[PDB]
Amino acid sequence: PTNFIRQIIDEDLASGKHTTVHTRFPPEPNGYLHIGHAKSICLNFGIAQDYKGQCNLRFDDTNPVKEDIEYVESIKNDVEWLGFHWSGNVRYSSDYFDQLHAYAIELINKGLAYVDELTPEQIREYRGTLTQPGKNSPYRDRSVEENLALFEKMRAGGFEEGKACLRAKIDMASPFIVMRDPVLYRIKFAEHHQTGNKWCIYPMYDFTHCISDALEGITHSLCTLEFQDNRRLYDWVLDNITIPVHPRQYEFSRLNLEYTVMSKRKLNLLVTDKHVEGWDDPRMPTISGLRRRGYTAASIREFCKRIGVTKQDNTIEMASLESCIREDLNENAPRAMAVIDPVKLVIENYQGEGEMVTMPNHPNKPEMGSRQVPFSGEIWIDRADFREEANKQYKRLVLGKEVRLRNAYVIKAERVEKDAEGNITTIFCTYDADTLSKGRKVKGVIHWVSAAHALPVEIRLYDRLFSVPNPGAADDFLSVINPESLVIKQGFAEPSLKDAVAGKAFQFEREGYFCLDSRHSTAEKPVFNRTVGLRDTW
RNA sequence: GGGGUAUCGCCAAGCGGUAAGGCACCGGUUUUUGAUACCGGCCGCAGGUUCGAAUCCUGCUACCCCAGCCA
Ligand SMILES: Nc1ncnc2c1ncn2[C@@H]1O[C@H](COP(=O)(O)OP(=O)(O)OP(=O)(O)O)[C@@H](O)[C@H]1O
Repeated sequence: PTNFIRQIIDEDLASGKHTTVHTRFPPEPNGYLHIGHAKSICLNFGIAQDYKGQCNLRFDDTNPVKEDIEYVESIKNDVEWLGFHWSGNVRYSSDYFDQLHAYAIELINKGLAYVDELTPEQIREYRGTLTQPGKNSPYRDRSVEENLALFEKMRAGGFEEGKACLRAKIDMASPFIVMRDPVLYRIKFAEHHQTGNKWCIYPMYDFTHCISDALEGITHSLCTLEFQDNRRLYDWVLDNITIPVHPRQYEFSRLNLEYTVMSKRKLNLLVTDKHVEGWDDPRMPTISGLRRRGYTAASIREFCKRIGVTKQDNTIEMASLESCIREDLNENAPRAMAVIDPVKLVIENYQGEGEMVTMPNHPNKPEMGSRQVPFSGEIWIDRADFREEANKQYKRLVLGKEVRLRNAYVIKAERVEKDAEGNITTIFCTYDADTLSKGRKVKGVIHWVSAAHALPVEIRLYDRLFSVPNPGAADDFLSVINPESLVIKQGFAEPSLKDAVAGKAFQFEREGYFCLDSRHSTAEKPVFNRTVGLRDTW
């Protein structure tokens, strides 16, 4: 695993610039973590463990209004669930409010900061545009003493929101818009989830992030491409205050996934408007959502490893992600029998109430042991596996042909029965009671579940949440939601599944990987989520 | 205006000496899962320097980001 960032780290180590690597994952606690965050997590924690260094978990809680304790809680859960551990205690940018406040005072004393009274609208008007330079505020020249007195007033709550703010004194004609006197502090009479109501002024991201990294001893600050401009302000702040270290920022491209949105705002909308059961709905690209869906922490790490880390914009295909969960589950998920679209089949040549047949826990792995399953003259099978008239390509059950029942006998169709609508209600067939080994020639195998002690199971089949590749680029991404993202079915599963535990995925043979969903499961009717289907192609 | 980016459908090695790999797709073998496994198939443009260019240069073109008291 190598990328431009690890090459930068190797160089620093060799040149002697650094003797140890210290990174951090700094999520703002304003929503749940998604697969995009996981990319950043593998990168940052990944780098630390490979270089025997440290990686911090720092909640960048600089905007109380959009934040909640709920999110800091779930975020820690998901980072841990992914298998990563942070260095020392969980950190919070808010742990540094007193420090940041002191640094703002240092800038003011050096005349590199001033309190501006331009309204929130006028500041945008004075900023200029992408092509036109901005102009200096009429307050820009206040004296140190006055800026000092005015900033203390901001802090003491003497100014209503937006009636004043602290700005850095840089260059209003800079081609970098972020350098046109960026706001350093803004007033918000809002309760903070960590500091309560001690503060009514809060530091902005650009002021907060570089100082927090610095204070924490960060060596390589890793973020996404949209902050490349910000790096100039990141360096300006550290170059102009009294601080011993100067971490360097390196930006890589964000992960984008086809058929889904990765914007926290848009995921929040889906949850707020109830278009998904919640942040962890199985169709969400959130970590908790992939977890419920049946994804393993190891398959997510594998994915992050495969997509690489560069500076090129990208949108990875779902197939790539699904490939990672299949490979994992294919190797470790024990097999089981279930029928999603059940049709009653009756073996007339079968006498008795039933018997017990042996079924391996993994056809390619005997070390996973075997189990006992009931077989009777009345077993459920899937509609799709039976057809009166079928070509040569079809290998399943045909009106007058015979197939091999999984881990059982070789039956043979003989007749059917249609109801009023004309839909088959029951398939009659006979079987060879001497089948359990390879004369003749059979071609085709199908799964089944005896109606004897069948377990009435609800199966949830999920699909892409959105019907277009780049829903985020649509005028209204909500209007492009896939109405079939979730299709609920009522099937039957072998009785052993009665002991399935949420968080353990089985491979329902010839149908895909599934796992119990504790949210909808009950003692009566269990609910299984289909993680992903098997590769299907004749 | 400034910051970035361009290598086979989607990702991505490469850092001037015959262009890795993964995903996808498509063939073939094995298979009592149409699965798995194992084979096989598959340098943005124009010039320039150079014995030699994906790599260095110049000039294009396309795309992404920046005009929050968000991050
Ligand atoms: N899609 C992504 N792919 C890789 N890293 C991401 C992605 N989205 C956010 N990150 C990074 O994860 C860390 C925490 O991000 P943060 O908590 O601020 O979410 P965010 O900025 O709101 O991103 P989003 O807009 O996707 O919600 C930052 O380094 C951020 O750049």
